[PDB]
Amino acid sequence: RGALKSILSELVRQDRLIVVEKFSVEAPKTKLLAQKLKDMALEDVLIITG
Amino acid sequence: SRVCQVTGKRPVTGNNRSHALNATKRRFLPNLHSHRFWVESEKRFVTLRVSAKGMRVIDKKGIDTVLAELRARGEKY
Amino acid sequence: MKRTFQPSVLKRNRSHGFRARMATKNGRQVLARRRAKGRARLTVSK
Amino acid sequence: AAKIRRDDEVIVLTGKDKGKRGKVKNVLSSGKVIVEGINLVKKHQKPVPALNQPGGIVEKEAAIQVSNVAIFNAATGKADRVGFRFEDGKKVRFFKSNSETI
Amino acid sequence: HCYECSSDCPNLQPYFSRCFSTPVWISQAQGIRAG
RNA sequence: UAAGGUGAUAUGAACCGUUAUAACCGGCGAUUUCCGAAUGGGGAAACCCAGUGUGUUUCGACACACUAUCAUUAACUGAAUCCAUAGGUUAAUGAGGCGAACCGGGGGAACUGAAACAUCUAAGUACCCCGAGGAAAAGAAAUCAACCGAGAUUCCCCCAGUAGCGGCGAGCGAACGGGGAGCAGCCCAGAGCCUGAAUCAGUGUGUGUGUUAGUGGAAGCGUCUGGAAAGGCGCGCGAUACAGGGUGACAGCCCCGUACACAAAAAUGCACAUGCUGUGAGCUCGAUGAGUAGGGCGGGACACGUGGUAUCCUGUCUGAAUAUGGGGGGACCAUCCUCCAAGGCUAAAUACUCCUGACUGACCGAUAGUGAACCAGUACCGUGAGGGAAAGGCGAAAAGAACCCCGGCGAGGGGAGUGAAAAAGAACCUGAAACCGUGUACGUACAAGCAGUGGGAGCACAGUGUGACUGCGUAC
Repeated sequence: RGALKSILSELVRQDRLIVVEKFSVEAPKTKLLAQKLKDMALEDVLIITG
Repeated sequence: SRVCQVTGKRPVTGNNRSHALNATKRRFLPNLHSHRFWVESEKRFVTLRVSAKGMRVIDKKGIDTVLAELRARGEKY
Repeated sequence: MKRTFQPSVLKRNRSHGFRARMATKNGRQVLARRRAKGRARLTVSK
Repeated sequence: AAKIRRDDEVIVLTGKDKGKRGKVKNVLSSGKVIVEGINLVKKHQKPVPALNQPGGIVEKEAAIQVSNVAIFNAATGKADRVGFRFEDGKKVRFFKSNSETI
Repeated sequence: HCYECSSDCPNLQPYFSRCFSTPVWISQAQGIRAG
């Protein structure tokens, strides 16, 4: 837990943590999500949802 | 083989232990004798290699009762 | 001079033959060990 | 379910005949396909005393890979892929990109 | 034309390595007097 | 399910099929020589010889069937012997054999350790045998605990390398208690009322679900290099599919697939629904497993080597009490706690993998990884048990070299040709080193020794090579 608290602290330092309020996609289609991050300007990303 | 026909006493094995406790293998053979028992039901004599413990089972339980426990077991007499 | 191997098929088949091996318990264990190995020829027979 | 069959005018997509069109002669077993007048080789055929004793440098056609050919559409003018639909209870080869039956 | 036969070794030594090495039976050197 | 096939080395030859039985794949069925448990007797496995039925017969015979032993049971007829047994025959059943490990039981080492060695250890191991199952065994308290309680067995983590045992040496090594996995209890020793009363089995339709063939799958083109594009540069599209593989180099979009959505004549696994059959409930009462427990002797098992030593097993000799009675609580006794031996069954958690399916790997990459990447338990070796190899790679595709020469109608070679490549030519990717040559430069035929090293001319090249003469110098 000290490691994960130290990685998440560093992800806001090198601005690689972006918090969204909702990330969802209507149809279960890869084409829409492929669009999902172009406007978000993402190519190599990890989505973490609750 | 040295088996009682009533009690089923095999030879068992164990040790000889000397006064210097040297273990060496031996066998405790049962006290077997062939003895002819008179049955008044069958009007005959019937011989059985029986142990001396088995001779005490026979007169305590009966010779008809012992043989009934052999035909229902699978021994031949 | 006279060497140790003097062949006779009759003395061969009575010593190491299939029926000689199948006669005893310890020869059927020989034939079990030679099927378990995968041997081409099981005995001396053919 | 083969996508490339006995008499189909096909086009070659790969390998020294890229662009050339011919007809399949026989589909072999191992994914190799003889196409008419396409994959020509030069066989130094040795004359044996019988059995075509003409022993020249025979020019036959070699087998090409079945994935290196595609069926020529000719109603679009291009190479085209194959699909399988069921029309009238029969499995039907049909072209891609216009969906029409072969 | 069925060529390039091998070097079939003797059927005595099962370790072809020493097949051409020593006979591996008796080593008789007899003159040793040390006292 | 199909437009191609007739397995492989392996070309043919003669054919079969083309959308409806050519082949292929599956389910079921038929056939299934001979040997081998081998079973009709024998035998040197793969052979020899029958017996008795039953046919059919050209009269020479020919087929098919039966004929093992054992166990259990039944039928008949049957000695000494009168009854009667033993025996004998004929049936029906069932068994045997093989199998990698796991499992239970019966037997049971030694090397080794102890720094020698005998008690002890190794170790109840290796092995041998017997038997079984998909698991087995154990299992429903004669159990523990400690005055509170727990509540069948099995397995795992602690307890704890503790308590102990021990030539108190080497070493051996628990329980109680606690956390978990999984958790079912039931029968007979017995007669009644009730009276298929749930059960637990087998068999059969029925449903749900797998397994055994399968089906559909989604999208890319120009261009430069190149022998060939899957690469580069350009510009698109699929994605619940960018797992993987193949294709002339590295492919999401060429192929096979994959994600996904589907499918079963027939035969089977599993559940369920069960109908029909077998066991057999519930209630009243009684009953409560004797040559046993215990003991003497000798052994063995318990961590526990007889020690003060419980407990268990039993070879031998004895021998109770029968619930108001009996066992245990680590010698023994008294209390008072707890249980009811001498009958039996019992799922899961557990162990294993000969074998099948996928799937994975900071696993191997041909002296490695299986002994075996390859016609490998083979060649070979041994009388035998047994031992036991070495041996992968042309190319993208045989296009595997027509033809011409030398030669012995050779072998090998030189062309010509194929091909990107033949210095890829089959003794074939790459082709190292040892080792063996040829050509060239220099040195060398009066010079003694670890052969180098320091100095060093001359010469030959375009700094390199060689190294005369010379100092020092006895490898690892």
